[PDB]
Amino acid sequence: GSAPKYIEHFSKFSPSPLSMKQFLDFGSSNACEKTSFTFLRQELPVRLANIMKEINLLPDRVLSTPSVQLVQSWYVQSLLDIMEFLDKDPEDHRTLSQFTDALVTIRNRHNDVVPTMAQGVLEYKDTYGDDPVSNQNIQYFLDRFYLSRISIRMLINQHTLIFDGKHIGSIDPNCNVSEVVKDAYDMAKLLCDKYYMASPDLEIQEINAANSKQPIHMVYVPSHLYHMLFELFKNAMRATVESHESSLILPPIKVMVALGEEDLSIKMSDRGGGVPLRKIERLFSYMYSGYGLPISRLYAKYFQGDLQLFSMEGFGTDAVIYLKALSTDSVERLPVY
Amino acid sequence: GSAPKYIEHFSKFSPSPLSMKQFLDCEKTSFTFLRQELPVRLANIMKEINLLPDRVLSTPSVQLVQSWYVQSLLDIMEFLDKDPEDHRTLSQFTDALVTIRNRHNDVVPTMAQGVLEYKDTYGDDPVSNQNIQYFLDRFYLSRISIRMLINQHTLIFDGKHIGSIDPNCNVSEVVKDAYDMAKLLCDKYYMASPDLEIQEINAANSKQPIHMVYVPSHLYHMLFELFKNAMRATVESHESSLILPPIKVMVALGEEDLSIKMSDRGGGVPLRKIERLFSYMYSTAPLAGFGYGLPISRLYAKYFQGDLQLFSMEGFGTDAVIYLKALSTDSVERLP
Ligand SMILES: COC(=O)c1cc2c(nc1C)[nH]c1c(C3CC3)cccc12
Ligand SMILES: COC(=O)c1cc2c(nc1C)[nH]c1c(C3CC3)cccc12
Ligand SMILES: [Cl-]
Repeated sequence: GSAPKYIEHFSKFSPSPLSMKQFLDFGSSNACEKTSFTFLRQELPVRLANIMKEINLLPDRVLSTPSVQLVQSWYVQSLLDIMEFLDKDPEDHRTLSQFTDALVTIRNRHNDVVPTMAQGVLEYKDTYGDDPVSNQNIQYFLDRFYLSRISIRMLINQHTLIFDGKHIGSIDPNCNVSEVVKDAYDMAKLLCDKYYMASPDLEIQEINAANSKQPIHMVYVPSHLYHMLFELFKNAMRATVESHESSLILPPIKVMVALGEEDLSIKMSDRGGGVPLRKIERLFSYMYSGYGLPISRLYAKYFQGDLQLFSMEGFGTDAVIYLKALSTDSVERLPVY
Repeated sequence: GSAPKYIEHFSKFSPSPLSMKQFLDCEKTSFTFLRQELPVRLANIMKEINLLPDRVLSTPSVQLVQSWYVQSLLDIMEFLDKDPEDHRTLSQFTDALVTIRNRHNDVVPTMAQGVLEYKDTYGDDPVSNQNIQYFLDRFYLSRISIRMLINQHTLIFDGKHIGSIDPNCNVSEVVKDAYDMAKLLCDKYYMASPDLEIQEINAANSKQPIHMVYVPSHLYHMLFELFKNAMRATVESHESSLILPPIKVMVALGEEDLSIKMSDRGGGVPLRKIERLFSYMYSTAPLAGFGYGLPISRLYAKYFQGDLQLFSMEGFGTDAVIYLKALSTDSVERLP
């Protein structure tokens, strides 16, 4: 019952971004469970307190809403839950087992965060209006808040999956990008054929510059790449099918996977009639949008990547996921506090 | 000795952005309009020049350009009380605009010289980069706005084609002109050049030729710069290879937007270096170089509510899209 002092103390501590290589040494063996416990009990309240302090600095008109009070109550409970293990001994295996259950329960509280935050934005539009300045402030915090949420849940999933009894938790060091593209297409195809009476076909063209025709693989979180590519397929298929409804030919959703010296780019092109440039900004705005696209961009940025969209009204749209090719360059992108 | 006084009066007035329709819409009318509007657009940018820090404002290039803008401002003020109905008054006005245009011809290399002076004198810091980028975007855009007025007046009033504006601007014709020019330059230096492929996508009127109302001279400069960088990257990347992949272009006509995508296969670029292609400072150094006329090219696009964007995939190639307003109703001057 001392959360305000806990937030002030740990807000001074800066978050600690981690590279892809560091995640592997932690998950290299089950013997590293103690080192992960001693690190996570310190780092988790730092990331919580930093965003929690940013949450409290919000204006009271936003902070006083029931949606914001609920999420802040979850962060406080999980913060106080993690701080019970600060005084415990890592050499006791029971202390380690209790921490995992705590982390699994911490996630269960924050499962419905994105739908909850979407309610507060809709409440804001109908109570205070949807003006450009309100969008910039809502975009600024939610990107940082969700980027903090992506970073925090990343740390939890690695410990629960590794320390349970080829894939290092949620990270696949031999991640076949084309297979993840095909999997995201297959899920979108299933939804497309149920909603519509057709589905665009898939085309993939890999471009390995240094090793032409060799399969392109990287070190990444495939669950993140699936989330980004899947949200892109749903948009490409919706526009492609609805644009060619009076037409018989259904163009394919062509994809390209280029492996450069630094970038691993993943372009997805449709022919859904495209979008005017005026409305491209609207697709990434939380208030004006239906958050799979901005959240997908955060997954890209989370490891120094990016996700960009460029369209041609009357023809179609192209979307490129930019990922760091090297695991060295793949480092956590956290909100600057 | 009232140059600061003249700047204060007309700087108070905000510039009036004009539409493409207004440009189509007589020398007395343009004479009376420009003698008010020109000193207003000069005063606003000359105001921001003095807002610069002492590091930049004290440079010889800045003070040199100020001498042209000050001298150009004073040239317009003689005609404030003159007679529009006098043909000698109107002719002197038209003659006065040509010298001001020719006076400011060496502004871009002069301003480019000042950036190099700052890079070597104070270093390449992020804060000065954004300020130089923020300032040069507004200064060069003001230069385009002023030249557009001067060219429209001097060319219309000489004593189907409205000066610099082509109401039936076939976009693919301007693309071929810029390509053929860049190809000859590519052939002269590299003794080789990629081939061009053009496609058109008229959504509202299939198979109708894509025409618009635009300034083809501004459109030629943008496409010319893009080909020069696409040809170099395609050539230099395939110097050991035999086949040069072609430079493909598409022209889409939507309900409101007219887009122009250009695509090469010059091995693409990392995402980190895309910023420096549009930066004045990082493109500035002691066919064309990668990112030379590209900052100013993006300004020509935004001058009528357009934009210019680059998207590259390292190991493959690069895409470049020019977004333009299809309708002259939405084509309006973006003024600082
Ligand atoms: C007004 O938004 C739209 O109607 C709209 C939106 C998208 C679209 N096509 C249309 C007509 N393709 C998209 C894509 C594909 C992979 C390249 C991604 C995200 C949104 C869209
Ligand atoms: C260091 O920048 C470069 O070397 C560089 C620059 C460009 C490029 N390819 C490379 C390797 N294509 C370009 C294009 C074409 C139409 C798509 C336009 C402008 C610059 C580039
Ligand atoms: Cl000038």
